[PDB]
Amino acid sequence: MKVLVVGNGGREHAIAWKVAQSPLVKELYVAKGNAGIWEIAKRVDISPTDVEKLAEFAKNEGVDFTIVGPEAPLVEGIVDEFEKRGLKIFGPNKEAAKLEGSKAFAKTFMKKYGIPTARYEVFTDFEKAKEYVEKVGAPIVVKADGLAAGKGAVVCETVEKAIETLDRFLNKKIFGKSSERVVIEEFLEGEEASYIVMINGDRYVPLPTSQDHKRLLDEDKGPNTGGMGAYSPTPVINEEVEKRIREEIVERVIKGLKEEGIYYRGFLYAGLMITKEGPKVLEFNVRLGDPEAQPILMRVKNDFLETLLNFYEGKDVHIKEDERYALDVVLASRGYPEKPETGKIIHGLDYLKSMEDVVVFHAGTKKEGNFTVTSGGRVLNVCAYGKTLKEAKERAYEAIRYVCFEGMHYRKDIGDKAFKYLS
Ligand SMILES: Nc1ncnc2c1ncn2[C@@H]1O[C@H](COP(=O)(O)OP(=O)(O)OP(=O)(O)O)[C@@H](O)[C@H]1O
Repeated sequence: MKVLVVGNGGREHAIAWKVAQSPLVKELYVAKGNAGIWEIAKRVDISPTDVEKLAEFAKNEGVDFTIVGPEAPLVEGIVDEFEKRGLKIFGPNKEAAKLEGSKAFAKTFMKKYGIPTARYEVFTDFEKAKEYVEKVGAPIVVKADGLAAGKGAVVCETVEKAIETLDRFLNKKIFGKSSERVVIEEFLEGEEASYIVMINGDRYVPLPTSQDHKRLLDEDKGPNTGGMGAYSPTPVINEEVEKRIREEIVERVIKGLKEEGIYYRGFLYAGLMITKEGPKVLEFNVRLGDPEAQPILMRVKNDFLETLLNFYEGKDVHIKEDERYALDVVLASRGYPEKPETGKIIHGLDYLKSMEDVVVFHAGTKKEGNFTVTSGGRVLNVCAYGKTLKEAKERAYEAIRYVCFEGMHYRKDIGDKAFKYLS
């Protein structure tokens, strides 16, 4: 069968990599993808957000199954475009994608269905929002309503930073309609963690747990980014935390969707903050997280293509998790998360291909002749398996010693928050 993966980053390389292990796929396509994915998939020169054009391609090319990686295409209704042409695609339709597409929608939904989350208030008026934050004081979190390419959610340590943020969002409208409405919520403290499940109507199946590191620099400093590294599983989500997540979050989302009459099929990644009060939703992501997908998929033993195909049509499935830990360190471009420098030659990729228990997922890489060059903010995902987390971390960092590109930056503390939970 023909399978199409939509997206150009590390999450998509992980997806394609897993799909390519299945005896079912005969032709694998990626739109657009990157240098790393092109070693195992045919390049489709269509941007992931050109949803109508992608649907037309899949139809004409006869794609049997499509898996969507990033949020933009989903929020834009790529699934609806595919359904319109009678195509099978894994991901939520435009209405269901609102759980990620609109913070206001998500927060209102969670309040209505009793889902644990940060207390909040919604605003469309700068003066009103300003007066509000001055009254509540800091720390506080200010978020744009719609997608803002990783710049919509800002933690403000001071009231001044909050008003400055509101100014850019509401007065300047830096993100257009996306920033014309904002959500201001309480700053939550605790340990961050990621819980991802696959949902199809009333049924859901959990995927490996994980913990990401959002800040650019070691000891959680510097600006927020799309994610600088993640590992699986994370002890932050023990047996009982997982029980609370499934019952107070996942199952309540399912109940809410049912009451709203909204059909949901696809991945649901809940960005969490595990507080002393219990797990709370920072935000919903209607797709796999990046880089969370990398270590997660590294630990899914079974044929993931078969699993997705069966789950897609309502068949029961059972995820078999690798007993080994999986850790991923992101190598980013100088400038990231602000304008990244690009066009730098990446050396050492061949060395890593021969390293055992090492896996590299490309993110933002392209070709320049026979050379592989940087083309985006996040460039490489240097991953490694390990019987223990310590082993996984050390192997990943050992691998980093052999890869290189000008201006490369990466955190050295990926996974450090987990050790206080282990022995
Ligand atoms: N209520 C909160 N309390 C504490 N930290 C928060 C809160 N909300 C968000 N954060 C921090 O911001 C991060 C989210 O960054 P993220 O970019 O994923 O926001 P987003 O919802 O995806 O919208 P955008 O991508 O445009 O910024 C969280 O992982 C967390 O570290």
